[PDB]
Amino acid sequence: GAPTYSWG
Amino acid sequence: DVVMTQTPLTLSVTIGQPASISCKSSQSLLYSNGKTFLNWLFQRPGQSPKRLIYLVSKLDSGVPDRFTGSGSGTAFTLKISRVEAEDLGVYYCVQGTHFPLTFGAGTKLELKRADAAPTVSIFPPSSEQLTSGGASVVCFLNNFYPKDINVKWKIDGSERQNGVLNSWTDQDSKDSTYSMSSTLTLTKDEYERHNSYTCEATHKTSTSPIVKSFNRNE
Amino acid sequence: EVKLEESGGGLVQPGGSMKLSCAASGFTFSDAYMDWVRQSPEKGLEWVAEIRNKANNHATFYAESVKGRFTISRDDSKSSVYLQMNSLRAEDTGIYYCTLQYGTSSWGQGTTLTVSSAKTTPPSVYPLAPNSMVTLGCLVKGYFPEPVTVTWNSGSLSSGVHTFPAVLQSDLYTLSSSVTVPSSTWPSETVTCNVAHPASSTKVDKKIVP
Repeated sequence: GAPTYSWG
Repeated sequence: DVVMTQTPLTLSVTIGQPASISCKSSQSLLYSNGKTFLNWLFQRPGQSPKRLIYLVSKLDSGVPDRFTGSGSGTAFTLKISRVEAEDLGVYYCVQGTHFPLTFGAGTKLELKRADAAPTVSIFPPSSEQLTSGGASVVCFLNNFYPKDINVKWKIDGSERQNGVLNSWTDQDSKDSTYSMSSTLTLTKDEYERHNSYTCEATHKTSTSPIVKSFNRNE
Repeated sequence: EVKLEESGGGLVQPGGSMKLSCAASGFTFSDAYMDWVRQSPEKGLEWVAEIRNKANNHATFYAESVKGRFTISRDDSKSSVYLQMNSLRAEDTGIYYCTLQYGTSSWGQGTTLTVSSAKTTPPSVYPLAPNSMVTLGCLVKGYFPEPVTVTWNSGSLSSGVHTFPAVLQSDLYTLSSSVTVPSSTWPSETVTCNVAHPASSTKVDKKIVP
């Protein structure tokens, strides 16, 4: 949904 | 790894007026899949950080509409259309493109008031402390504004760095001024080797430093 | 509503061990990465550790400053994430936050860790004595732990008071307090700083003499 970082 | 540089370190704002703060990254925050993982956090004193903005310009749930994020590559901006009292505190940019997650040192939004020169007071070591074998010399730089100030110690006219520790207050609740303490800690033996003790303050309110001194033997 | 609640902070000696725990609720815990972040005046906000979801076989990652000393773990059944911290150093001092930064952002209240050699030590309270206003002070030197409280004439002078944040020298805190009074009130009437150090059960009343 609303990610802080790219490695999700 | 990725270094995040925020300018101004402190921004002075008037409630009702806009604010703009800058974030710069040591390498591009553009990711392979086209996304740019720049976030803005906000921290009230005594409170946990809270994310306002993600993916450069997307607002978190319940974040007021006066907050706007923009930028690309290595240059990013947070803007407030009209500052409200609740917005005072520290804003951090946070890079989530490159492993490890990395933070700016933060930008403090402070309340603008009228320029004020510091009230400077110098104090000799107490007889109590000297009895005890110690000798602290204390300088207060009180009720000044804007926050930035330079303090110099001089012993017998010559500058001194070793033994000096400084502490700042937060912006005063009633006054909106700042205060600073400078403390020169000597041994009794070292204090007694010199006679003239001087605290000098330089502040934008005057090109002329405020000089306060005493003599050990008065 | 996403809720993260940390515990396990406290005072520990350098070389010592502490375990932080975080109870999570309000999201599918199994599927989230969890991240610890810490905060100190001198280093600001710092990512500490990450533990990934069941899909990534709970893969763990550490900041360089912490590698080989900290262990991040998780109990999927209890919705809990942990940080075992060994061989602790002064620079590990700070507020530790349990965070969800996976497809969203949520930060706990935090738990404070203090790494110090210091024993309980009461303060030495020293008077600071020298226009229409006069400034007096009290030097509160060489105490442990925080806090001390300073009042002036038992709080009757609260208006012209500045108590500065404490600084460390050799594991002990020092601060000063200033008070500004009309020159008509001092030296003629008495001005006393009241210093309380709860941890040492210490009270000092220092009258400022010209």
